[PDB]
Amino acid sequence: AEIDEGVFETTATIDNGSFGTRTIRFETGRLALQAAGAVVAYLDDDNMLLSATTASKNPKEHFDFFPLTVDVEERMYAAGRIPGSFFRREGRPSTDAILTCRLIDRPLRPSFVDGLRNEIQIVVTILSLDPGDLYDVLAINAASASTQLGGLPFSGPIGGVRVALIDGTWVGFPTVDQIERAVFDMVVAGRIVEGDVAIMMVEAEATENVVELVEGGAQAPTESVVAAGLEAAKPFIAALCTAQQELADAAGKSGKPTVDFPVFPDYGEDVYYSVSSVATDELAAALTIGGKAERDQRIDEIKTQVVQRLADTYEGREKEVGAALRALTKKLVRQRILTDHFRIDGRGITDIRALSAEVAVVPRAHGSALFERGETQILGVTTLDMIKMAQQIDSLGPETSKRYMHHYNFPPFSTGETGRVGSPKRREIGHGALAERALVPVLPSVEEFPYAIRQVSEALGSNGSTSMGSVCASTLALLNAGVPLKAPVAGIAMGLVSDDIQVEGAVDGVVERRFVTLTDILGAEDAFGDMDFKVAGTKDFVTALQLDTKLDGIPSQVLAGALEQAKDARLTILEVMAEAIDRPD
Amino acid sequence: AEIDEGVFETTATIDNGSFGTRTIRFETGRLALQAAGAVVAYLDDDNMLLSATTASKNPKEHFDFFPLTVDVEERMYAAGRIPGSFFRREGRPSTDAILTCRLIDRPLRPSFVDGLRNEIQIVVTILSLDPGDLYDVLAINAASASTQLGGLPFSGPIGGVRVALIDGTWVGFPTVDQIERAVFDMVVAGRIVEGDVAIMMVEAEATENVVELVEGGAQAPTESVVAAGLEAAKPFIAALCTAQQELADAAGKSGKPTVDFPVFPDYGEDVYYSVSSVATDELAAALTIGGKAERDQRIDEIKTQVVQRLADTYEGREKEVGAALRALTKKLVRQRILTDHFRIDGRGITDIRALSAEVAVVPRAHGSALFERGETQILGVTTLDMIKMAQQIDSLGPETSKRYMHHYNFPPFSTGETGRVGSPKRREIGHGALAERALVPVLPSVEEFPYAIRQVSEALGSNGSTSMGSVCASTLALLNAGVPLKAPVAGIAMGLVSDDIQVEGAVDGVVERRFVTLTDILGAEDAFGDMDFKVAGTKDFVTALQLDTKLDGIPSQVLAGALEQAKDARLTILEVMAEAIDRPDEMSPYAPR
Amino acid sequence: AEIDEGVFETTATIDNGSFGTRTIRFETGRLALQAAGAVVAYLDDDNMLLSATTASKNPKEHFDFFPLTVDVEERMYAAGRIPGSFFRREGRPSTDAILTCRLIDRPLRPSFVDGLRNEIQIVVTILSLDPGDLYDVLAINAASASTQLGGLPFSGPIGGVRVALIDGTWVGFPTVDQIERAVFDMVVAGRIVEGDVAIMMVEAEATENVVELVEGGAQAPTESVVAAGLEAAKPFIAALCTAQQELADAAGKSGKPTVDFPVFPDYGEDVYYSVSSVATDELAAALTIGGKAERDQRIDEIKTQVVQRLADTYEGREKEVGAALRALTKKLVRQRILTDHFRIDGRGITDIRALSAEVAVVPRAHGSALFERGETQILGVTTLDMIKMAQQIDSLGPETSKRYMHHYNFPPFSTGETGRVGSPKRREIGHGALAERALVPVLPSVEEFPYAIRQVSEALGSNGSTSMGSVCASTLALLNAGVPLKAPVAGIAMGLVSDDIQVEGAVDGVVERRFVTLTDILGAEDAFGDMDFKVAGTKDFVTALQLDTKLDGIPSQVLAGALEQAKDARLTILEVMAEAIDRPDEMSPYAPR
RNA sequence: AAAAAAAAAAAAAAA
Ligand SMILES: O=C(NC1(C(=O)O)CCCC1)c1ccc(-c2ccc(NC(=O)c3nc(-c4ccccc4)oc3C(F)(F)F)cc2)cc1
Ligand SMILES: O=C(NC1(C(=O)O)CCCC1)c1ccc(-c2ccc(NC(=O)c3nc(-c4ccccc4)oc3C(F)(F)F)cc2)cc1
Ligand SMILES: O=C(NC1(C(=O)O)CCCC1)c1ccc(-c2ccc(NC(=O)c3nc(-c4ccccc4)oc3C(F)(F)F)cc2)cc1
Repeated sequence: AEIDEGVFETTATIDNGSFGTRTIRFETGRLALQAAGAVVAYLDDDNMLLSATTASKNPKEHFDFFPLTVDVEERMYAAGRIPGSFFRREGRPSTDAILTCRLIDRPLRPSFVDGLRNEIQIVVTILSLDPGDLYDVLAINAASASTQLGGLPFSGPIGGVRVALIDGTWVGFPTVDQIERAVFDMVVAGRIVEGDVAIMMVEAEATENVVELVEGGAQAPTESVVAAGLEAAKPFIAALCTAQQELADAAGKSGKPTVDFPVFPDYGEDVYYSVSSVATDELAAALTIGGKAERDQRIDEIKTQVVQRLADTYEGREKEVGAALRALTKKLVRQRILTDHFRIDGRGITDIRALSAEVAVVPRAHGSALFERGETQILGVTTLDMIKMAQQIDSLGPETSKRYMHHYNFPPFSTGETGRVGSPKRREIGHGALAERALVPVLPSVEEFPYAIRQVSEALGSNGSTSMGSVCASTLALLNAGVPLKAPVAGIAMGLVSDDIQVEGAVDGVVERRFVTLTDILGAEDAFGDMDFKVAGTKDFVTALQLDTKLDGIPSQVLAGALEQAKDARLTILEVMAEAIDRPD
Repeated sequence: AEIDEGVFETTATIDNGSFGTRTIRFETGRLALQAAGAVVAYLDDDNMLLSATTASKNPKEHFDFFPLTVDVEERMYAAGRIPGSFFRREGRPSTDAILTCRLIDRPLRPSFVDGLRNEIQIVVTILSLDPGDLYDVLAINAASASTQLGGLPFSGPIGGVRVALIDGTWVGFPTVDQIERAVFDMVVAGRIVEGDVAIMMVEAEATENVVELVEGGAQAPTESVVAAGLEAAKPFIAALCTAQQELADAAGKSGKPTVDFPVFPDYGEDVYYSVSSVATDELAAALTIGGKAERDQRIDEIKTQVVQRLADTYEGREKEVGAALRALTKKLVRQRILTDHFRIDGRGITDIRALSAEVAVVPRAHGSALFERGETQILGVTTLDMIKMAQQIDSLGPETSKRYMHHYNFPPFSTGETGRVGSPKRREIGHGALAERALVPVLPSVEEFPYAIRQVSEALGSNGSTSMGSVCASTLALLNAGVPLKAPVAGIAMGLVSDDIQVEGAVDGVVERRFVTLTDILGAEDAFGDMDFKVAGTKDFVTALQLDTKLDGIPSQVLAGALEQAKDARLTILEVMAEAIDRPDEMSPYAPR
Repeated sequence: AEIDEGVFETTATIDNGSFGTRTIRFETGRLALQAAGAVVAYLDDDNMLLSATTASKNPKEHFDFFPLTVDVEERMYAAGRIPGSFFRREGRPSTDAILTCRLIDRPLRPSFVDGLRNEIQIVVTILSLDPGDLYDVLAINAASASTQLGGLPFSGPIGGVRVALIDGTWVGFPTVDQIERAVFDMVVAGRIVEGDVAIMMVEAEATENVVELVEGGAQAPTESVVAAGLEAAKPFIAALCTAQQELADAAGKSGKPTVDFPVFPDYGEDVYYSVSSVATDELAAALTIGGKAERDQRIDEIKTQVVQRLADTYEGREKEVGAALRALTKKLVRQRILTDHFRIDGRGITDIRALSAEVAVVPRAHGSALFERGETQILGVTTLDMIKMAQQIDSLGPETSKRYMHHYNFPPFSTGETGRVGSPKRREIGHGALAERALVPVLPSVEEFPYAIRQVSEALGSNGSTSMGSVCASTLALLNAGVPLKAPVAGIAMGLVSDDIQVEGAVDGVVERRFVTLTDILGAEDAFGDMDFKVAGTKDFVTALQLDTKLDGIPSQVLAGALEQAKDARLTILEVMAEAIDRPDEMSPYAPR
């Protein structure tokens, strides 16, 4: 809709029945005209933000990864007050801004074509905010829209939404007041594939009032309820994607990429063919070696031997042969899993690594615990203080104080490396937040337990799924310190490997798609797998959920099976945790 | 004067008649003897500071620019107080220190010979400060003197001064009490050329009491008054330069530089000759397109073809080819302007770009505005709060609190680039301060309007003179929020192109300097021009002023014409702004009372 | 002892007679199993910490030094409370953490084989702390143990201990309450060589109550008392080293280094041989030049000549020839000192450089002073304020407030360099701490002098031992401000060069080892010397001491002589600076009352 | 981390 000369606008409607209806408006052609693409987004003519996308002129090939940057700028005048810091100006980004950056980055990063090396930056500035609303999902939609309008090698629009479960109804774009009446809150992002919605990213939690609401007659959030919520999110995502596509079509764009960006593939076809022909049997034999150290040294000497010949023939190109060896090893591992259902460490597909839990490991600490799963080792420590030591928060969001604080540390020596020790990175902030929200729903009220609580997790050894280990360790340490939890909580990380491998028959035209679900995946299995998701909760319902995928469709039965498998593992871990301690000390 | 063996001293006198006399003393040969040059500067026996200059042993020829760095270190013991921070120690530099660094850097940077690639650093430490005095101009003088004594490829001494207009007299080096009785105060820096003072840098503002003083019978600071003030600062600059030169002569130095520094020109002469002979006609034709996208595409194609062919011929030397192409383009643009009075975008020499102004653009904002000039686009937002949210200042200078705050932001996408988004840089601080001082003299008193005020400017699009756009946007947004200003304010930027071109005749000896003044310059005209002169004010008098120039002298009539043209442009912009809003609105329901 | 499958532990006992006995326990095989080495250390089953050591897979040859890194992580839950900062989380390291990092780094860094280029990182995390205990020395032991256990090219275990002098007994690992009754406190680190303890690192101070304790009848800490304290620490170090070695043997390791680390020597044998054969006599004569400027000019001429001669022959290698020339020049200077007792500047073995002291240099400062020793030049400034301006400290240690603060600044221009100016480095923190502790024992009580005191030292020129110069300047400036000190304090830096050379005779296999002690060493002498130590105090006893060495044994007579020589120099300097001021002045009118 | 050796329009990961 051309409201003005050069200005275009589109609208999408979210109908929540008796809970109301909301409108989202996208506008382009008026602000920030020197960027590659720019969009202004409105929610209910009271929430307003701007998103701009640009790209660098020259490729940059000293890097070996795709350089993408996302930034969120929260302006205090959007809340109508002056910043409280000593210099009266906005400083480093807050935790909410970092979490929003991660939410945008996770689904968009894999949507670009492989091998790109130009810098790409997305900046989202918050301009106006209603006190009872949340801006993160709106920001996701705006970032997608500006990237789409920028004429870059980007795979279609991406839509994001939040759904909350209130009195048996899934409500889209709920307010803070409505969230206070819900039992479960979930952010979902996806895209449209051949007329159907494919889920890409999920982040969900249980609310802080869930136990009381369930005692009043509400339905608890079990696995089937979560699946139903995922199904209910799809129509909203479809509507948002349609609005973005209409905006792109109206303001030209569509085709005519004009500027063409080069691509830098990891390796050439001939190098890969030679590497396969020379090392297929060596790698196949090596992967059958039980143990860790001997297998690692066998693989290392295979690498040094193979690179000693092909590099000389291919005129001093060792990175290409290394990449080809990585690709061949990954393919072999996937094929072995798909055919024999045999994992690299020898486990079955439903097996968990060796578990152990212990309490009272730091002499003067108020509470402490040590939790081990395979080579993953987490130490948790809890301290208690007067209620005045709760954190005071000054930001755009509605939160003003923080009674329970959780901090997560990941030192380089946990993986045998060296590196800078200093401020936490974005990934540490994200992992800490996930564990914190996993624990929030099981906590006594201020009236019955008037203390400020700080929990610290330190990853002393890491081989995959450190967040779930921190969840378990925090439950153990809180019990050891005498906090009266409503119920213990545990978590697990699951993986999925899918492929269209041949089935019983011939002709090679009867291939059917197959899926395999893996319990308690290692780091390598995450790197080589097709989907990974983490589940935490009690023995009655889920408290936290996180999922990332890139497949173009997942049958419902596969997801139901995966959720049930995760629940079984969670119960098995809860039994071992209870053996160490089963009531507050 | 050798007061002690190896120690030399020189003095300069500033005579203000019935307002008093002041003395400035330079000393060398006693402190910091391992630096390349070092000087101690005194003002009235009570203000004392130290300046030191050093240079790196080896060059960095892979750099594309001259790496000069300036640092100002404020010590709290200069005021007899312990720092108030949690660790009781000086931390990151304050806004005053950053502004002083910019003041030193602007005139000194062009004074070095081009092509230099050694690192040069200047550090100024404040040792003792009288509560009623300012140290910035003294610092400019000391930095110049230490660099002059360091035996570097530096062009002559530079002198800097402050002048304030009190009862029709321009007083040099005024105190805080004297400044609060003035209507205008201005900092000027220059050098001596063929026995006359050439002005290089200017920074001026009207005071916060100007309206009340003018109502009481004082003369308002119009254009002619400001020009007279510029003329009155020259004798002081000459005296300061003479004192510095005498100090340099006394302590040896002067000749025999001893250390020789290499130079790295951007391109060779043969490369320039080839580029010219291959591309002159193509470039001349391309500049006639005058339609941006087509012109940009044509220039890019010409550049690609030339670099390809000349890299084939010269075996992979592309940087010099690019530099030569840029220099040739600059020469053609300047010649077109000087001969035919044609600009890049097809404007006359006095024309302003298309203007537009709008208010109430952010829904839950106390006031907001959008201001556009051709391709520069500024968004301004106002917020109001209780008087206790005023900024508390704990610096070395006399200021203790700030009722009105202005912050300026310049994101990378404003010009289509990618870069880091973080803490503001020094240039952002400078632009913000310039826009802030243009509005102070018009704000209402705290008794009438008891609120703290914060203004934010965001440069959504940048193609030249973003600070003047910030001034206009702040006026609009403040009016939209219900602040009762005394008068609206607006601003503009001006440019210059000059050279020695033979007048109609012969003998090649009648060559004389010729000047052309441009209104509302583009970014490219600033890059290829000879100066950048920003003027802001009301319809009655000027409120803020900033100038930097690289030439060796501008005739007074040229500046007078520039000021008059700027005033005409300002009036046009004010009329356009008033058409959009001409009186304060009602206060927003979301604001406090 | 294998308490559990794969878990080993060992114990060391420390017996203080009637003052009690303590135990230190080392454990491995349980925590942090992916690091190269990891150890847990316990003190009295109430203090607990963890240390981990890792190494990078590949070397890096573009560095010209050994990249070792040490980090100390203080966790606030070890004290059982939530951090007090706005974000409720631990931020940048505190001063105590930095000092502990340097205490670990000083003895361990020279203990690795030269030429190593892999990254080595050590991280020590504090897990549990008793309120009346100190964790720094326990951390030193743990870092040594984890490095030893990692199978790296590391020369044997290193032990560290603290001894405090109480009622004539040297107590090991004292508590805070016990230190409150001591006159002297000393941290010592060493290692076992051919069955005897060789001292490597010392850092010592006098307590804040020393004057009153000595008035009460205790013995003052003179030079002989400090020597006795150094002797009393050896058995504890031996026991700690033995426990570490037993732990290493029990858990395998010992042999089988497995991982081989390449080494990158500075120069080859042939390059050194040619450089010597072509430059021996040419450099020998240049060192006889008494003029520093002529000396360095000739030296750089010779370097350029040798470089341009030998670059062609060795296919171009400037770094190797430069390194060989450095080794040759250092060897020649050492031989000259050992044989003729001559120094670079022609001084005698006990001579001090020219001294000068002056007060009242900054006009408005409460007190100020300028101190010069040869080419070293320090400016000191004092500030006084209300007692509420004392620093408030929030950390693990028992300290909670800081009445006297000392800050030390080392700008790049003090050596004629360019560099970043801003937050201080670790070395500045260390030097400031040393000067602060040197002054603490001479200070009036709060009841007698109710003020907060801030002292700032600025190194305007540096050529060697700026920290002792800071001590002298602080005494002068404090007297000038009117602070009633109990006695003045001065300091000096000393060097020692040792070697085994032939004695008058024949056979050439009867060489004997000799030592030469140097007073007030230059920077070059420190670079080319074998040991350096700094001593400060009054005319009656020592207040601070710092020592670093790598020799495998020092006779007691040599050390006694060195201490006496330092005392003589200190008395001479005190006499010189009493001429400038001998009693406190009247308080400045600008200071509060 | 060891050591004396800013000017201009031009973050992802176990690694
Ligand atoms: O700990 C973690 N924690 C995190 C968590 O989730 O919380 C913390 C925050 C996020 C992660 C983590 C730990 C380890 C990994 C990992 C991934 C891949 C490989 N890669 C191989 O391991 C390999 N490389 C080869 C090969 C190499 C060269 C030539 C030929 C082959 O072969 C192989 C072979 F199959 F043998 F196993 C190792 C480790 C990831 C995550
Ligand atoms: O806003 C601005 N600054 C600030 C302000 O507020 O003021 C904002 C924040 C602080 C200050 C600003 C914006 C843009 C510019 C700019 C300048 C020059 C060019 N350069 C060409 O534009 C060009 N380059 C060529 C050429 C190049 C190589 C080879 C051959 C030809 O030709 C040409 C041709 F003349 F055509 F136009 C572009 C943009 C400057 C300032
Ligand atoms: O100021 C200081 N302050 C500090 C303090 O302690 O507080 C502050 C914090 C720690 C230090 C300091 C000042 C100077 C040094 C230093 C060290 C070595 C050399 N090096 C030569 O000095 C030399 N180099 C040559 C030569 C070179 C190349 C080719 C051939 C010859 O010859 C020679 C010859 F020995 F003769 F004198 C110079 C200065 C150290 C510290």
